[PDB]
Amino acid sequence: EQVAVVIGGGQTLGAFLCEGLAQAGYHVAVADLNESNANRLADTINSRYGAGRAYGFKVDATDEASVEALARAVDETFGRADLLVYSAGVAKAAPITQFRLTDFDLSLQVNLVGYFLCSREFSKLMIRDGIKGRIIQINSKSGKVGSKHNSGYSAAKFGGVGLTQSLALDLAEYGITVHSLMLGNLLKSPMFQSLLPQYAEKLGITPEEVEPYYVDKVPLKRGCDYQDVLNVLLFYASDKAAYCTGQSINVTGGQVMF
Amino acid sequence: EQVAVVIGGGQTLGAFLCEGLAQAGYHVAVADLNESNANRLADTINSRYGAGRAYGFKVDATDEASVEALARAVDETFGRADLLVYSAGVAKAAPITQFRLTDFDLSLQVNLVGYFLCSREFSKLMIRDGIKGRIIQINSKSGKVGSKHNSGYSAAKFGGVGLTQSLALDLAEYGITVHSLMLGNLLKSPMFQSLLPQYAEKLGITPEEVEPYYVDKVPLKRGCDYQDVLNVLLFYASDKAAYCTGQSINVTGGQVMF
Amino acid sequence: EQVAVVIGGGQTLGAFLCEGLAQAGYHVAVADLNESNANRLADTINSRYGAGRAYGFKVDATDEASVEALARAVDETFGRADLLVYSAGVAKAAPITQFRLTDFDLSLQVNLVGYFLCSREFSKLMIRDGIKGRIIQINSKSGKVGSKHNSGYSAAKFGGVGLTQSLALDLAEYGITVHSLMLGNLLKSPMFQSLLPQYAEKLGITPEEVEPYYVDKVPLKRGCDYQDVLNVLLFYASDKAAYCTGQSINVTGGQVMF
Amino acid sequence: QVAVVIGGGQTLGAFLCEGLAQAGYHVAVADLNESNANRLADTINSRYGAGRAYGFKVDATDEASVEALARAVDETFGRADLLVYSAGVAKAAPITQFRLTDFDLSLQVNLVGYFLCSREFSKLMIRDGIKGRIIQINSKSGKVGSKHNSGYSAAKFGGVGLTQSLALDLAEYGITVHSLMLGNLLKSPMFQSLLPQYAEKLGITPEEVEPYYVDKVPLKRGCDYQDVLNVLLFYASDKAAYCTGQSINVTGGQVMF
Ligand SMILES: [Cl-]
Ligand SMILES: [Cl-]
Ligand SMILES: [Cl-]
Ligand SMILES: [Cl-]
Repeated sequence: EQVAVVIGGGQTLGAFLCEGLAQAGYHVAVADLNESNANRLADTINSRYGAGRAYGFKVDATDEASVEALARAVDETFGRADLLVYSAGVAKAAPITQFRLTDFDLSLQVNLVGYFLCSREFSKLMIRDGIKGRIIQINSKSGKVGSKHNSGYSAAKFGGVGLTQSLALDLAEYGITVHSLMLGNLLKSPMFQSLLPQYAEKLGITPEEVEPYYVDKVPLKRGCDYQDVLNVLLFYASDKAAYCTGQSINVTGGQVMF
Repeated sequence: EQVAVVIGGGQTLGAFLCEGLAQAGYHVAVADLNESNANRLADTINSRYGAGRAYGFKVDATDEASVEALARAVDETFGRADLLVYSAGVAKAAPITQFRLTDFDLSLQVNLVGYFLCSREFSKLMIRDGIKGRIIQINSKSGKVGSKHNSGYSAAKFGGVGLTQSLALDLAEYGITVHSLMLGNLLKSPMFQSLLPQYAEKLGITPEEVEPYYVDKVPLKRGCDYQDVLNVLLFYASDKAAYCTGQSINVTGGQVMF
Repeated sequence: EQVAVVIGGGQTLGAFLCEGLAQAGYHVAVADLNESNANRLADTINSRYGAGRAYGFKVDATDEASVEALARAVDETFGRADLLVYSAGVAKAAPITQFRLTDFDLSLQVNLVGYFLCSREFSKLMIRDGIKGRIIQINSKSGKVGSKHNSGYSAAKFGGVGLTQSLALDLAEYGITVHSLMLGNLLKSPMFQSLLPQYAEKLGITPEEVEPYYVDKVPLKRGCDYQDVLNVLLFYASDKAAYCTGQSINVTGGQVMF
Repeated sequence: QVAVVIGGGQTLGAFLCEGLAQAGYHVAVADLNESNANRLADTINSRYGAGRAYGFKVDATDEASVEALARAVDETFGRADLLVYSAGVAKAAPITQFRLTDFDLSLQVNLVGYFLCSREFSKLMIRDGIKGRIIQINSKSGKVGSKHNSGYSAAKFGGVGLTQSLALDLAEYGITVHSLMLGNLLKSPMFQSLLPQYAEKLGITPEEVEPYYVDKVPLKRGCDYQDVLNVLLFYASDKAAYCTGQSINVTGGQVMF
């Protein structure tokens, strides 16, 4: 009977996790800024796995009223919340010298303030109902090791780790655990694929040589795929990981061991 | 059809893990300094899971001849080796001023040299058969933070981490992943129970208040259970954690979040 | 002939670092929200060290126009900049379920965006003039370990570590190094001294029990003092620490060793 | 103030002995090669004069030897203020070919010797009420596991663990303890001799080994003996009294955790 709320649910990784959770037997609130994508995914889940397994919702995670309204809506639809997945954030690269304040502010709003607001709202619902819940943030190796030309992304992602640990400490007395998943490069993803040019120029190499460059830094000699993320998420979300909380869990093929 | 070799399988945590592995489907090589405890545990698994599921072996993991003979005995018994679990080590508490060399040396032998020997012999078997195998070390929060009056235990357990990371780097090309599990206090274990009077003094409090003193340091407000151990182990040993290697996985109720 | 700019130089710790830097032989730009505080401390410094040693400047580090003007003002005044010290931001406590967005937001502006603006604008000066400069941020043990009831503060202080590492990588090619200093508790701060009541309440004990309570957490059995900060600051700002960059330097009396 | 340097009779260790004396320390220069320790202390004695440095023999892996060094320094100098532990050399092999004797040796030299020398010299500090300093020379391989160097990594990570436990045990006596996590000392004789192996370890020509490692480092150079000496002096000083139990990176930004 568990309910999963996925912020950033309407596309790519977030959308897969939504389908993955549904396949695992959760009911899913697909929540996105693009309501049309949210509802289109919810219908696809329902076509694939049965009636009423998902519902689509609009939220701007950066806005307090919007977050409050989503939580009200989710409660009205499903009556409980068990698992919050927060998926958001896109790195915009520039040397510190030329990094815009608007971009830095955006990174902070989308990766930190939205994470805060969604966590605060859904933990309240978990507490109300005596639910030993789970909060899982999608994060990055960039939240473990500073990324050259990506100060806004690293600052925001490091910050995510700090928030995950404060939330874990605040929420432990209610049986809610909180983690951040520190993902390696989703090399075949549409986002990674579209930046192969930009990487080529930062690294001084050809677009076609970028994926081998990054593969070669991974001990297991391959990039991360969405199923790697889902599988880790599933375990940490489950009752079997009840004694783990506040962690930065690496999913990096061994590239990060700290 | 996988085989798990559990070094330290004859008693307490290690026995619990052998049984749990068998519950999960594994054939189990119960390996132990006490061959009699090992053979008896194997008998118990066989009556519960069917003939030939488990066999007992003698090993002294500090002795190279003994470990090489264990790996040959496992190979002759089962087709193969898929998971190595290394479970050994008990802390001895003394201020550095009084710490004996013999005990420091023994902490290294048992916690580190044995881990190295077992990893070495069993990895050659995995490599021989092209098995995408698993090596899992039982370690401690004292391998994440040095522990007062436990210099020997901390040196050895931090050591185990370094070994894990090196082994992960050496074997990744063969699809073998390597992890350390950084356990909290196993408050219910017979060892922990026996030491209540010694910790009572060392702290400056009664025996009865020890468990609550250590429980209070934990955000989740309980001790580590054998089941928590087995849960985490089974995940990292599974094909669902194929993109994780070289890690220090905390199982601490949020006491350790770095 | 080096010039130090200290943001938040007009009182308490910032004021102590300004004096300490003048003593070490620096020209000091005292930058603060309170311009009269900035000017008077600079007068004190010139009354001891000679006219034109120190100048006071107004800055709102959270405002881009105010930071960009500060940089123009310092350049007009001293003609160069060698060391940026960013010393800003305070702790506001409340469990996540009552923690306000305004405060979370303010924490990010003061602790993080100010640090990004100041680093941006003074790095450009350092680059222009070919200076192998230093950027040092005042951070907290709360940027190493998440703080119960202090989500806004931990998020922002961890985010500072991330910004420090990305800065370091962006600026390495120019011989500029960047560090974050992870301070323990400044128990004899006015700040800390005035908050004894709240910690008393939060923890459940008389205000007279509060300093003892935090002391006993430190292995060195001492609170952090301003001179420890200065000491470490001076070393990492020196040409002796040229091969160190991107570091989170603990100044914690052994409370934090990771 | 007296400094004891283990492994002081050669290379980085020698460098450190010359630097501490220049910085104003009385040096007890201690090595397995007693001939080296004796003449480095006279190399030192022909610059800073006489009675400065003294050469002692020690097999840091041997309890008797280490305890005899501790009684001898107390006779020679009357006190101990700083212990520098400088030993250990990496032997490379894939785990599958790694010899036990080599693993055992790495632990004895890198970890057991550090334990023994910290134990003995810390007693001498406690006796004379000294708020002293124990500093270990370690490596980035004590921060991140090194491929084909299981022995060296296990040992060097071990040393961090020991550093932290020591710090916690010795804090009530005002003694601080740290490990220095060094980058590659590219010009050292050791590094220079092993370029062919590193070259065949990585599938490069020898001459292209150093630039392959320099390119890894955000500051774009190797670690220098002087970077080591600079950090040691700071953490060895009373200015660093509030720092203990740390792993201090000296890696040009290659390691930031
Ligand atoms: Cl945990
Ligand atoms: Cl990983
Ligand atoms: Cl560094
Ligand atoms: Cl510290």
